[PDB]
Amino acid sequence: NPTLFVSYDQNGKKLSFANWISVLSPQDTPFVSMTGKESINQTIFSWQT
Amino acid sequence: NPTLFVSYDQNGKKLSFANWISVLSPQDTPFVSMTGKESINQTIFSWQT
Amino acid sequence: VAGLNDTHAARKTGAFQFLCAHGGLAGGVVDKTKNGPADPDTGAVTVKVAQ
Repeated sequence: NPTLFVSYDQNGKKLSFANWISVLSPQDTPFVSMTGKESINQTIFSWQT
Repeated sequence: NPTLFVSYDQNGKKLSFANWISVLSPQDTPFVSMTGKESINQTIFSWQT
Repeated sequence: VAGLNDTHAARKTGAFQFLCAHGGLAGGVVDKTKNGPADPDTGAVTVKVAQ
């Protein structure tokens, strides 16, 4: 029922919201994400040089 | 039999050892490994210039 | 010497510095000079005050 088309004609709007958050300051650390981690089950590890 | 989970719950650990030895100082010589060696059976060799 | 479930420092891990030089282990690598005591066999003196 289009009656006014000013403020209340189409109720249930999205409030001008988007589904993506913007971190204004860069806080990523590609170093660790690049260096892959390896699993160890035991606790008697040993490496050679 | 999980009883303590401090020091002796899981015995037979790997002692924090890994199967790779790390030579802290570089001691490789790619020169000879690149220059391939050739076999000679006899001892009456001769080359031409 | 096994009890005292609470009276214990949490944990600690050997970091980059402890793996590299671990000169004196004074609760944090103190970088005054720590060039190297003798290092007779080879060099590997990768610790300096950056004169």
